[PDB]
Amino acid sequence: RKESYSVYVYKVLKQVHPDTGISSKAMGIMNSFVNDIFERIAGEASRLAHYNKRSTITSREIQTAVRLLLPGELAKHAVSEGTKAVTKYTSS
Amino acid sequence: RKESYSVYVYKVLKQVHPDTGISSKAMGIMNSFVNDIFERIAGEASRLAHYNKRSTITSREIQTAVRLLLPGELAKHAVSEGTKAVTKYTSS
Amino acid sequence: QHSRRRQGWLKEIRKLQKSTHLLIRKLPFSRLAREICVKFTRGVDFNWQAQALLALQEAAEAFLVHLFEDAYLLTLHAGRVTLFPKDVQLARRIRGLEEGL
Amino acid sequence: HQHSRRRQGWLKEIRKLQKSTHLLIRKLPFSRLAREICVKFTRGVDFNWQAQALLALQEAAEAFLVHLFEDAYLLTLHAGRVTLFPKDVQLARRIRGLEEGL
Amino acid sequence: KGGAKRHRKVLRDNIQGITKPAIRRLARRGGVKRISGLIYEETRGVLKVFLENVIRDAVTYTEHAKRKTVTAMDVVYALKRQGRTLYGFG
Amino acid sequence: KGGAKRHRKVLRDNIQGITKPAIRRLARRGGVKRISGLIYEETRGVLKVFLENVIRDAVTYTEHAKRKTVTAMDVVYALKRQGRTLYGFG
Amino acid sequence: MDETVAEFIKRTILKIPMNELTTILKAWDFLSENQLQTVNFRQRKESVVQHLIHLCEEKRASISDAALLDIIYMQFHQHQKVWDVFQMSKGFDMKQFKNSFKKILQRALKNVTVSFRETEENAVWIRIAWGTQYTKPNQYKPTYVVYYSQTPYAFTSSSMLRRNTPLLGQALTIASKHHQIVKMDLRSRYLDSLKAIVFKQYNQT
Amino acid sequence: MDETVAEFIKRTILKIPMNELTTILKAWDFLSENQLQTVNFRQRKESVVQHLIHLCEEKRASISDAALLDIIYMQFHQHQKVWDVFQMSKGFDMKQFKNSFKKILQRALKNVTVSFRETEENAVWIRIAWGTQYTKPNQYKPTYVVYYSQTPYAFTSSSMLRRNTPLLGQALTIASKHHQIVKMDLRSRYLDSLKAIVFKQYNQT
Amino acid sequence: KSRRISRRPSDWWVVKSEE
Amino acid sequence: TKSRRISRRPSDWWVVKSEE
Amino acid sequence: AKSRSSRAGLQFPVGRVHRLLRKGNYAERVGAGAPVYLAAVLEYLTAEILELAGNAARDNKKTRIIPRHLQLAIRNDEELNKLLGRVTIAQGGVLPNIQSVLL
Amino acid sequence: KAKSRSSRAGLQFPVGRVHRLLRKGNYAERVGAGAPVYLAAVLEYLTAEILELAGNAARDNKKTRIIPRHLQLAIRNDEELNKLLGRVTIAQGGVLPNIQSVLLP
DNA sequence: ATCGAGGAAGTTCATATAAAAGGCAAACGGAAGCATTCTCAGAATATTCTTTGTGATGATGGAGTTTCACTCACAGAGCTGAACATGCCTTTTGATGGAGCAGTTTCCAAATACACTTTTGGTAGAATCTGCAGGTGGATATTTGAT
DNA sequence: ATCAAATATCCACCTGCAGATTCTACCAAAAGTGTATTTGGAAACTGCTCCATCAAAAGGCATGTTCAGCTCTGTGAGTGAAACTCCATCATCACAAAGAATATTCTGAGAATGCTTCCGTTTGCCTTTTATATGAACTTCCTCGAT
Repeated sequence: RKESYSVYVYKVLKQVHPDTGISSKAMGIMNSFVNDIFERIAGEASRLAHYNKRSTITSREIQTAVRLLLPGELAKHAVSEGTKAVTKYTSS
Repeated sequence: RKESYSVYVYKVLKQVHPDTGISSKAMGIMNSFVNDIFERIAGEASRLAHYNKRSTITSREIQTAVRLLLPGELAKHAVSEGTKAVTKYTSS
Repeated sequence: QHSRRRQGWLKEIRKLQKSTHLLIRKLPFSRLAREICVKFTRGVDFNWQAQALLALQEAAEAFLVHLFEDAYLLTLHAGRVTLFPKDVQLARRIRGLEEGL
Repeated sequence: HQHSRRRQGWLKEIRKLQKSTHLLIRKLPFSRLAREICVKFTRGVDFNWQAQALLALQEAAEAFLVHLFEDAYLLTLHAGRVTLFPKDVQLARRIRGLEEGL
Repeated sequence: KGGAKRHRKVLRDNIQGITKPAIRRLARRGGVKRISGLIYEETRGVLKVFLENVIRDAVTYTEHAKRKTVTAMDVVYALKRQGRTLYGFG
Repeated sequence: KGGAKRHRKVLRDNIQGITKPAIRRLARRGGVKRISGLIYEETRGVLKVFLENVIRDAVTYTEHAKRKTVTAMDVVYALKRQGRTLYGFG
Repeated sequence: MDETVAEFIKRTILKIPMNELTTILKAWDFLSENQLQTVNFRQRKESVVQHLIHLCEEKRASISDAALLDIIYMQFHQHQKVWDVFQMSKGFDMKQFKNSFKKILQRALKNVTVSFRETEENAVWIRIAWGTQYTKPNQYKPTYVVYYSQTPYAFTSSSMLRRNTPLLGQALTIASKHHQIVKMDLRSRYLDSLKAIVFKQYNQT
Repeated sequence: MDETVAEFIKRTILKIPMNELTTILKAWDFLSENQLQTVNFRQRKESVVQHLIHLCEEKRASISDAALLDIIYMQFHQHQKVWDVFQMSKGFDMKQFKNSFKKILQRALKNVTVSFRETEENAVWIRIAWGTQYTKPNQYKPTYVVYYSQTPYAFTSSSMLRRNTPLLGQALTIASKHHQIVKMDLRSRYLDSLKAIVFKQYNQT
Repeated sequence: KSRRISRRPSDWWVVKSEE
Repeated sequence: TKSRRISRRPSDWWVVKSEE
Repeated sequence: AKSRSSRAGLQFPVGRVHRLLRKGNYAERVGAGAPVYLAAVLEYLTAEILELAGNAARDNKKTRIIPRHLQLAIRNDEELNKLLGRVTIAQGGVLPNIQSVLL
Repeated sequence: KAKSRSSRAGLQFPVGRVHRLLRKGNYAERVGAGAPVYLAAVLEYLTAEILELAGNAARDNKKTRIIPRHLQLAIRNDEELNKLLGRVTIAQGGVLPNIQSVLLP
């Protein structure tokens, strides 16, 4: 009864390349990728919620875990297309 | 009004060198040292509680959290001396 | 004649960088790992999962490649073209111990 | 007159500087450098730095550069030379890699 | 490094306060016998890129818990997360 | 090195199975134009000390959760703990 | 368009209290009030203040108009700063005085600090954000002078930037129709408390 | 003295259940019950086995006596292992057989993993664990051969080391007083179930 | 699905100021 | 009391030779 | 009545992150605005290297991504090399890189 | 009457304090009762390991107050305390006296 | 050996910063007692998966010898880093200084755990159905070299 | 000055291993619905600690010029790795019955949480009170160079 992200990778791939497959060992990577960006982010937003001695991981503390972790130009778009998905979730 | 370990280090100094003092900026290292062997050890004895999906950090899960961290022949004495001070925690 | 030996390294370096094998054979290497595991709490010959020895040879050989790819830059530095043990050891001295001991 | 060799030589200055532990870059020019890079990463809001923070960089920015010049000088003793070129500081940042300076 | 002054002449600049004999006294501690004359442009190129990978982490830790005062507890955290634990102040 | 063998003559060793033309073909992938002859006694020593820092950590994880079988997720953990995150098996 | 002027306006709107937010913005006279129908005035701040800059980053982005927003905030919280009073000697919407705003530091930048406030009783609120001939100006330590065209008394704000305090007594004095400035010990907190020591001692001489 | 036999003795004792832990230790006949009174046999197992070996490694550290425990563990878990029956043909303490425990394989081991037990119904208890010329004997796959001095039938454990299956039968045939050894399909799970197929078919011929 | 500017490994370690 | 672990010096890590 | 993921315009699961972000013990209390924003980032990264592996698969004239097409899609990109700095890819191979001083 | 934990164990480090810190940390949801008497026994050993070695750097430098430099000469001159403090710089640290043979004579 | 004449280490110091000593009090926290909730060690059991062997079979590693490409020691010509010595500009100390900004404080409220119950979607898992890629050749077509 | 000829790309059928689409059902999970918990936003208020000037005071950097220690290229002497072919021995594939050992499901007793009442160890604040490490100076003596 083990679960994974492998349905969700294979739904994104049909959205940016409508005709390309992905082999079952490359899906074995994209699990152990997104089981690791998720652990670096929410394992370090847990640390800002202790330095400021708060108690709730809000959406604000995932923002300054992304602005530390992802370098370069990959941060200014992850924080861009991140908050676009929050100003949709609230106003609904 | 914060606390630290600057008392407890000092008694260890008077037990191995019965004459030597220790200056006040060289206590600030021995505090921020022992706030860093701690937060590595019990930052990682948290994780064998998660990989075996148990829930109690026993004394047994500090033992392999030592054997991963302290390298060399340093750990063979530390694991010898933790369990020495666990046998005479019970038999008291 | 002994003047037409095919130029048989630059076909090789162009060959191996195009492919993705495991470059060391299994039963030589798998008898190496099962020896080192005996040196830690002797006696108990731990059984190994068969996918673990593929998981420790994709991580040895992708380190030794990036040691030879990285120590060779000192052989090009000193004017040589050949490697030497005075070149691999200076890769490990600069990498600044957590990478090599 | 009594001309020695090169303040003969350098070797007094090495064994005098490895002896001690004080800071080597002057505090006020370094305090102007840290307050200028801090105005770029902030979108203009000029930050007050604590007086204890501008010791907390300079104790690292020395003890990283001092380590880089040791760790590069093993290459100029490798190349047959003695003199340290930029071709070696450019190479010590490429052999640790992504963890000795991006 | 954006500046909007238009006069075609400036100061040292601002980084040229890490002088010639200061970069020497760094390297002389390291056991460098003898320097080129080109390190003095190189080392300021490194020290500019060392701070930008510390101040960009210090000025976010500050800006998160909403402040204007970059303390010493940020710059210890900006070096701890980075990979260089500093045992002086934290 | 735990051994109590004593006959003053034996087989190769056990490490003398990582052949010469493999350690060639590692290095040829690396870009090495031309190898020395002493690298073969070298890389058998660098490879041996690579495994005493993965097998020594993966046999602690397995001796903890009381088993005898060093699974695939252990060597992934003893490499993620070491600093070399592996993406095949996790 | 612009991105780095948003950091000035976001930081200022967060200083504006909850209880007087649309009291400012009617005087600020920039955002379309048909979209103020959509502007929430109820929920939490860090979501609300993103919604206003979203309406500033559609119409126009000028920092020269952004300094006027920091003026209206300082007009209504005059217990914040410590207040100072000068007087000039030896010598209306001030359109002759916009051309003669400040006749100095043209080689620094062309127009650096300039911000006006157009009010009756000569209540101009001249904002000066100082800066040298190399630096973009200090937009967060301003200098407010409330000087009148008829009475020679001014209400000068406190600015911790020194080296410009006589430089403002020279540049702004030639800018208006005077020649000499004096410095008094009228360093007060309130403006109306300064009314009983300046306007009492000048309009009833 | 000895250190590396600890993981032989610490791992072995842990396999004994809590129902008969102290029954083995009184049957092993190595420790004085003056010391057994000290140990609290009520608490958690994993802390108990430290105090036992902390007595056992400080009384006598003994590999030749360490194997004798693991005979006794297989004495009370007879039902688990598959027991095979052999037979020799063409041929009292057997004290010559103790000295001639190993008339085989001289360049690796003088004695393999030497084990004996004085048990009635002619019962010797032999534990063999194999090891080649540079490989020390593998202490976690034994071989239990229970041969009786009168009946030619031997009760031999199914041992998962292959490549030793005729190596042991003939070297046991030479050192004992026989010449021919045969092998049967009497490879069962229980010993008393093998009594009805061997001792019924030999003592009542 | 827009883009950033993905260049190259885009050489470093020889770095100079923009002069 | 306060016993000891063999504290040597740096040991020049980074050269590999078969133990002899 | 509605998946939360459809309300956000995402594809990664909102709640599965949220159930992991609670049962992981990262903090005692978890915001409701968070796992929208964490499942929105994690989309963007796995839509980023798969775009780059998508181009790298047509250039190798194949139509199915094998793991070698990720190793080339990271290492031939600047900002993803730094993110996946100390990370090896099983069946990865290396870049085609020759020393340029051979002949 | 059989008093406090640290004396009951024969330690010097506060066993009461660590059991609080294991609970405020959210390391796991339950913390066993033998755990901080093992964790504070380890930290006391390591602090009695540096100061035994950092006493000598005051002693061989003929001083009686351990400065930071007397720790730096004890961390970097031990094989295992090096590799444990692999990342760690020390403020007011100095460096070792490295003498390169090719620079010397 | 001739020699002055530097440099270098030593105790000849006493001062002022930086420390051990002292007691509180009090805000804090850890210990004790006792009754109650719950993880998980022990144990017996179903069965996925690693060992160990046989045997082909052939793929490749081992062993030896040659000939050239490359490493090493030197030497001599041009340059370039260090010393040095003379002056000023820029660091640093210290004080007053507002004072901005942070730390601490007291509220109530929108946002949060929580529990139960409806369903959906994802979803994971098995079995079935198409399909890309490895593959060998049908080698025609090919460019580097030897006719 | 043109065949020789492995090399590369192509084309093509074709076996097959490995994705892709079905589908159930169902289990597990998430989602709407209320209802009670509680944090953290927000404002208010006092305070520590920061920027910013003036300013001696001098210490340390800078600019120029001279000279020896240095890197750079080239040459020949000579060693040491790629190449090759030749043959066997070690690694690989498959099946193998086989079974040690991992895994999943019960059960209850120790061990850990929670609460109150409790005593003492630990932080701070002066404040006193001792001291070790410091510069400057004393004076002997080692050691280094011009002869």
